[PDB]
Parts: sequence; C-alpha cells; structure tokens
Amino acid sequence: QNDLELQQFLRESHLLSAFNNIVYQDDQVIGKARSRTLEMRLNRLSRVNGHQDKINKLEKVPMHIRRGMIDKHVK
Amino acid sequence: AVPSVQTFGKKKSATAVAHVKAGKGLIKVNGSPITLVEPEILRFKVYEPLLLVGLDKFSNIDIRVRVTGGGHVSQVYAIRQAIAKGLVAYHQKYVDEQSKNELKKAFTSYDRTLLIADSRRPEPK
Amino acid sequence: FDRTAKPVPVITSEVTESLEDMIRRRIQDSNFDDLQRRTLALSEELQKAHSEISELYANLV
Amino acid sequence: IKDMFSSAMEVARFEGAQIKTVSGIRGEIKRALSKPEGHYRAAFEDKILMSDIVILRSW
Amino acid sequence: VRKLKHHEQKLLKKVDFLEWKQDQGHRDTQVMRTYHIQNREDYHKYNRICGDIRRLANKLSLLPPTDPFRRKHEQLLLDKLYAMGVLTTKSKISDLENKVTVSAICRRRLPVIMHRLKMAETIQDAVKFIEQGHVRVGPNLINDPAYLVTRNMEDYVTWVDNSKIKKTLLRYRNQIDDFDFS
Amino acid sequence: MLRRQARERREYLYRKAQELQDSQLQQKRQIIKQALAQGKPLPKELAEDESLQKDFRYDQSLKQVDDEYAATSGIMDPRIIVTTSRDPSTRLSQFAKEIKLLFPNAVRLNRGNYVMPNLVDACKKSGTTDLVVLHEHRGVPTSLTISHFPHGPTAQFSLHNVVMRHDIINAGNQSEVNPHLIFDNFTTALGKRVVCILKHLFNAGPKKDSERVITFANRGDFISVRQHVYVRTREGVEIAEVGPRFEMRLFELRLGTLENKDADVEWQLRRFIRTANKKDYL
Amino acid sequence: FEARQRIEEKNKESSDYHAKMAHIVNTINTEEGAEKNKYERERKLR
Repeated sequence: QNDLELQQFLRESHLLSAFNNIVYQDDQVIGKARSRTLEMRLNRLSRVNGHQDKINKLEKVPMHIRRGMIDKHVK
Repeated sequence: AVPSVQTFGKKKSATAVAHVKAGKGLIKVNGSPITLVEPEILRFKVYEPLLLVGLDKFSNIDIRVRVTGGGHVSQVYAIRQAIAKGLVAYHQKYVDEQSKNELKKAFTSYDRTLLIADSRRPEPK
Repeated sequence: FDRTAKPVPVITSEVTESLEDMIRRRIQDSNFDDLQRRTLALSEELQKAHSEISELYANLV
Repeated sequence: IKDMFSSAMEVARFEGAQIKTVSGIRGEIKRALSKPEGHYRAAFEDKILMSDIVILRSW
Repeated sequence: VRKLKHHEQKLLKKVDFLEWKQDQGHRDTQVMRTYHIQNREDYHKYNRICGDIRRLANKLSLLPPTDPFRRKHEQLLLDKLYAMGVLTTKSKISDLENKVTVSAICRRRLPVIMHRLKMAETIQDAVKFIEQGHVRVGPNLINDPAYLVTRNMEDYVTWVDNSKIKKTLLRYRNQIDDFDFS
Repeated sequence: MLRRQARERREYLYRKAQELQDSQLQQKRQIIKQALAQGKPLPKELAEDESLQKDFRYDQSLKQVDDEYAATSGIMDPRIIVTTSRDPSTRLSQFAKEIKLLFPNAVRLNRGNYVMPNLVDACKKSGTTDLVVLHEHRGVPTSLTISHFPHGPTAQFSLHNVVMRHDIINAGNQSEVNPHLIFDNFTTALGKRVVCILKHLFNAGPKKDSERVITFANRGDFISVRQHVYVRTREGVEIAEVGPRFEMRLFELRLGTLENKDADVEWQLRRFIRTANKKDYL
Repeated sequence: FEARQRIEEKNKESSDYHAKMAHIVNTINTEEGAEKNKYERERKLR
C-alpha cells in the first residue's frame, strides 16, 4: 500500500485494457489511454484536498438527454 | 500660388535651405546678395554652380537661401550644394526633363558633391 | 570618526604569494576555465503515430 | 568645503571620512584642496545647497 | 417580431429568427468587424488553418513526454509560428491550443500593422490608403489589404515614394526636399 | 537596419517582462511534477485550479550562458575594439595598446573627434561585438568600460593599482596566443554575470598546450587580474608573470550601450548607504 | 591602515552581537513556550 506504482497500475488497470484493445509503463503509453489516465491521476490528487463541487463538476447536458443516458445505462 | 521649390544642403554641421521661385533673377543669402558671401577666397566655391551652367538659367528664377551651423568653410559647402540641388529640382518641376538632364550632367561631371552629400562616415579598420 | 569605505588593499608580497599559489594549484590540477567551442526499434504503434503526425505536420507547414 | 580644518596635513589625517549635512544628506571627505589651505572637496550623495552646514562627529 | 406576450412566450420558448445555434455567436461577423476584413471566406479560411494547428498540437500531446520527437516538433512549430507572428511568446507550449486564434492571424494582416505602427488613424483608413495605392513593402507595392506580414517584413512596410501622403508628413515637419521629390 | 535593431529591443524587453510574470506559473507547474511522481496531495489553489490541469499535458512536455550572449556563445569568435578617451596622453596610449594585446581579436582605435553616437553606430553597423573605452588621470589609468553591442550590457569598472609591462621590464614580448582563463572566487549571481561578460570577451576554445593563463581573482569586491606564462617541470610549475597588474573593480552595470545614459541600471554601487561597507557585492 | 582596522573591527562586533541576541530570544521562546503550551494543554482538560 505504501508503494506508489503497483497500486497506480491496479487503479488504471481498466483503462489500459479498454483503450489498447503490455505498456503499463508511463513512458511507452500512447493515445487516449495516455490522455484519460492522466486525467485520472490529476483528479485523485486534487480530490483529497479540493472542494467537492469544483473537484468534480459535470459537463452540461440538457435534461431529457441526461435522463435518457442514465436510464439506458442503468439497464 | 507661386511656382516654388525647396531643397537642402549639408556639410559637417551646417545646413542650407534654398527656396527657388520663379521671378526675375536674384540670388540672395541670409538677406544679402550672393556677391557678399563672406570668406572671400571661397566665393568662387559658391559661384561655381552658377558659372558651370551659365547665368541665364538664373536670370529667370529667384533663389533665396538660409544657412546655419558650422564654420566658414562648412557654410560655403552647404550653400553651394543647396543651390545646385535647387536649380536642378526646379528644372525638373516647372520646365522640361531634358534640361534637368543637361544640368545634372554638368554638375556631376564637374563635381558630384554639388548634388550628393559628402558623408565621411567612419571606418573601423 | 568613521569611514564610508574600506580602502583599496595595498599589494604586498604576501598578497602576490597567495595569488601565485592559487594559480599554481589550479594549473597543477589544470581545472582552468575556458569558453568551449560548441559542436556543429521503437514499437509498431509508436512508429505509426510518429508517421501520421509527420505527414500532418508537413502539410500544415 | 571650507573652515572645518586649518591645513592640508590636518585634512590628510582626516580624509576618506564620514560627513553629513544638517539636512540629512551623507557624504565622504576625499581630497585636500591644495591651493587654498583649509578646503577639501567632499562628495555628497545629493546636491547640497549654500544654506547648509556640514558637520563631523567625533568623540 | 412583436415582443410576444406571456402565454405565447411560454409556448415559443425556442424561437429566435436572428441568433441561432449554428451561428456560433456570430463570432465570425464580429471579428470581421473588429479588423475590417472584407470577405466571409477570409474568416473561415483562417479558421481552417487555425484548426490544422490545433489538431496537430493535440496529436503531439497524445505522444509521451520524454520523447525527443515530440519535444523537437513542438519546439520547432512554436518557433515557426512565432516567427510568423501569430503567437507572441515562445515559452509556454500550451499556447498552440490555447492562444492560436483567427483573431491573431487577422491582426498580423497588413492594414492592422499600419494602424499599429501609426501609419494610419484607424483600420478603415489603413485599408483605404492601401487600396488607393500608397503602401509598399520593399520595392513592390501592395494593393492587397489581405496581405500577411511576417515580423521581418514589418521592418520594411513603408509609404510609397512621391505620394501625397508622404509629402504631407514632410511638409508638416518642414523637411520637404524636392530633389528627392519625396 | 536601424528599424530592425529598435524592433528587437522592443520585443526582447517585452518578452523578458513576460518571463518575470510567468516565473510564478513555472512554480505552479513544478508542484504538479512533484506530485504526479511521488504521490502527495496538492494545495487548495492547484486543486481547484483547472486552466492549469487542463493544459498540463503540453506544459508537461516542457522543461549556463547569459541571455544577451546566448545567441552566439560558441559559434563566432568576438571582435573587439579598444579605444582611448579623447586627447589621450602618452602613457594612456601605451596602456590601450597593451590591453589590445591582452585580448586576442582586439583592434586598437584612436579617437579624436569621434563623438560617441557615431562610434557606437559605426561599430554596430560594421559588426564589432564589443567596445572598450579607457580613461586616464595624468598617465595613470583609472577607468575602463566594456560594452557589448547588439543592444547589450555595459559594465563599467574603475581600475586602480596599475603597473605596465612596457614601462616595467623589456624582458621580451607577449605570446599573443589563445590564452587560458581562471576565474577565482566569483560566487554571487552578480558575480556570475561579471564572469559572463569577461569570459565572452575572450577568444576561441583554446588549446590544451597554451602556456599563457590569465587570472581574474575576486578578492573582496576587488577583481584582480594578472597574466602568466609557465612550464611544467617534473616536480612542479614555474610561473613567470607578464602583462599589467591592476586591481579592477566593478561599479556600474547598465543595460543599454555606452551612449545611452538612460538605459536601465542592473547594479550600481552605493557608497552612502548606512551599511555600505559591511557586505560584499553591495 | 587605521581605516582597515576600524572598519573590520566594527563589523565583527556588530555581527557577533546580532547572533548573541538571537540566541537569547530563541532560547526564551523555545523553553518557555514548551512550558506554556504544556500548561494550556493541561488547562483545557480540567
């Protein structure tokens, strides 16, 4: 748990599979895996010390669109 | 209006403005006739833009100059540069281009620094 | 009374000698300072990304 | 500056020294003027005026 | 169209005839007004170039950081665009996707440069004097208001010779010299 | 070319002003590069901050000579002119000459009636990298300014305990080979700056065999300079001195050239401060 | 010569004095602050 990199690789296990269908190492990683996983780490580090609304604000989607998305997803 | 043309002459730190307007043929320098431009040895340095091109071209225009700055010899060289540029520039304006060419060939064959600035800009060797 | 400046230091045998021994040590060790006269595979998919971005960059430029 | 000192040997012994004017501006006293005997020149940090009195403390 | 009343506003919540969504804010019309540019297609050509630069910065960003190809290409593209003058500083490398704008390319255009150098009074007069034919860049003169002037040609943009606008400057400052026919 | 030089002055001053405005953004970008590497929480500022986090990919790609010299540090050997004040004296003409011999690639020049703007212009336009103008006091030289030309700094030094080679000893004549340089006890940031000006005034990347070193020893606010020739004996080094010995001392560092007289002032010696004498580089 | 002696002496005397006073102040804060924070830590309880 006090290690810094095994547990990081555990956390972005899923993105790597998703967007490279190995290169877990952060200096051969490429493409949308690189982009999304950087967004991941920054959100975690900022989440421990920022305020809840600004650390995760949601993008703006109109009502019937967002309700439709959540309904399809829950199914 | 009047037909009138202004030119400028320049040696070490002198300056000399010539207004040339069509008139009866007088030449004055700081409000005195040209025949008393002072250092009296170099009066013929001043007369040579007149006597290289004959007097009649100045019989029909009224050239009037003012100088300042510098010393004796520098004001002499500024006056004659301004007069020569004055006469050839008026000739291009208000008579023919051919006579502009003949004037400038006369002054350039004799002494090009009647027309261009003799700038001894330095040299680092 | 006071002064406003330490005055200039008179050059002595001791001062010269200190200076020489500095120089001698730096010249024995030869760590003396000069102005130096300057000079003048990957993976399949990284190679693919490079290729695309180079073609894209050539058209833009 | 004048009549603070009486001879150039005296000024020599005191030169390089601190000095200040009434108005607060500082200076040092630098070289003994030789041709009149008391004076010296001293270089202030701002333009001193004629209505001023330079001083030098000493214990 | 009539400042419609309350019951019908509630029913016609989405109508406007003037400002739609596909007109992105009339951004095009508005920057066109600002720099007095004359072709609809001018704004959208500049946007297609600006779009090229931005997708390229994005693909480079997706390559990994410790990668000398990426480092070389962004350093080289910044120095390209800065020499052209479309972005001002060469340090921050996010300026590719952040501060590269159709408005930046427009303000390197020719009339705006005259206006900035104070050869004009306003961009309408810089355009007007270009179009009447007083401005030159070096030996050859420009009739073309849409000319894009790299920094090193900003050194050379000047008045033409023997224009009446050049004579006015000189006659005012009282330095006409008619041997030049200035 | 006048309009060119002026335009890059205007630009570079601007782009430096930007630099002093983004040192703080430099610092906000360094924090994240620590915290991504070793997992540490971020402050509230960088936490809530989203401009920065949104464009921390590009700036993640981002990452010594002085800046005025960085453009041509190792490429081109300099060209120097060394010139006297105005109506010199016989002793000063000797001093100027042998300074010229001290620096390789220096050309002496006599000033009579060369007004200063014309001297700076003509050097700029001909392309000489820097200019050394020397001031006497009855034979003894007392000042020296050194100024670097494509709009770059001028250091003024005052110079003090002088002895001349030509007037002390005719044991021979100087090597005139690319010398070695020694810069001793220059520590503070201003000290680095003065190292940079003198070092780039010297010549090309000299050989390993050259038996002429030149020492610049900062001892207590006073820069001391000497020339030396040597040999390597089997037990040690035999150093024979040559060239003038004089304590130099810096006392002004303007940013324009030496005509300007209203350029900005990086460092100026202040004598009448309450704690003037206490420190060094003050 | 007397200038060198005077100035060098005076600077040394003032720097040593500064370090002396800082040592007194730092020790007072450290020891007594330990005592006062200990007393207040007790006091909040009872």
